[PDB]
Amino acid sequence: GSHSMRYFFTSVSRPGRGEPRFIAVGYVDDTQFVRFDSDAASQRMEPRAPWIEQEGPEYWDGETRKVKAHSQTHRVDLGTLRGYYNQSEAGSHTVQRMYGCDVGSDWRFLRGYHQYAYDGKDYIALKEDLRSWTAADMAAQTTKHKWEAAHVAEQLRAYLEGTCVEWLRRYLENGKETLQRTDAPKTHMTHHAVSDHEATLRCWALSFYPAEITLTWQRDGEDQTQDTELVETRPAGDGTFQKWAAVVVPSGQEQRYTCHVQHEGLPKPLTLRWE
Amino acid sequence: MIQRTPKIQVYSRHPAENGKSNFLNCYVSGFHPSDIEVDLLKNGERIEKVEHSDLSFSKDWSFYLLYYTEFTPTEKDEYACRVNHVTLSQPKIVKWDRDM
Amino acid sequence: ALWGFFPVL
Repeated sequence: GSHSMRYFFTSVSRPGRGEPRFIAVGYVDDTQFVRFDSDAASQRMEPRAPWIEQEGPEYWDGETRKVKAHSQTHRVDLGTLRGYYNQSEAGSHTVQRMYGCDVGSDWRFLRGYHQYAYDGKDYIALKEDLRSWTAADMAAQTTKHKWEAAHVAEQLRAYLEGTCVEWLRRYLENGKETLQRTDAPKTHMTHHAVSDHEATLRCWALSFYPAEITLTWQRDGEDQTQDTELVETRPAGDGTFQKWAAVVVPSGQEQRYTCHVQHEGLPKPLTLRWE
Repeated sequence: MIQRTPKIQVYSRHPAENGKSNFLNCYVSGFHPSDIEVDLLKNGERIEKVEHSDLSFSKDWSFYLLYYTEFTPTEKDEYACRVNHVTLSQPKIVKWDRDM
Repeated sequence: ALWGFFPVL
């Protein structure tokens, strides 16, 4: 199965309320493994997954050193964009940054990411070629030129292709039981009468990992996409996820409906029918 | 500036069985900015020991957090999630329905 | 593990 490693960074300015709030989290697939928070007491990169707690002082000291560095960088960046956009010092602004690498089933490099957003709008993004930058506007173009001049893409390329992938495979192995597990969803349906002529049919997918899943309803094999109530995949809170899809069935028509579940840890897709 | 509204999902970790310990979750996502007040309520009262996941976001930069607390469902206890954001004139209250 | 170079916008 393909895997990925991503680092998400969020910085918010607190005008007259101290220095910007920085929150850094790291993920391997759908599993968070580390964290840093500017408002934290420790001021250290902390583990958020058992398997990463096995890393030594060297690792924790280096990540702490590097993450605080990112923190500062984002403190500068808030001021910088504020300048680029001729914005008031009173306004609270958000800078988010994301970077990571994906590896195929072969655990080989597939793609690297390095994007930024300012107040929710894409600012700049490394293009797939790992050689060019999508500068959103004039401001983002200023940053692009700086980066083309400083040859940032080349240093990133080496990271995204080398280091990033190297650490991913390491995490993958070191946290095997967790990261290299596929929990098939525990499915089941509920039937609740909504009226004297209709009923709700809900199909459940629970305790599954990874989060990738397809949960659909069909009437006579015909898809009911337009008529299905499908919720966003929720985290169970224990490392597995949940999701449901519901349809309103006219009484006596339950048999026409089939729910279908597709998931990596499922030997063969499921087709559930109320009967 | 961009102001996205948070989607709210109040559910439990395991299927609700009265008398059995569980976790009441409130998943808020798709919002922007990151500021958001989320509370879990038991019969109308805000629960004190409620934790939340570390602030992260999706590919569209929209944030997401999981607020959770340990609870033991009961036949007659009612739980809800109350959320507030710049995009909400008033705190949105989603009741917990064990069937959702 | 994090990137060791730290760029600024």
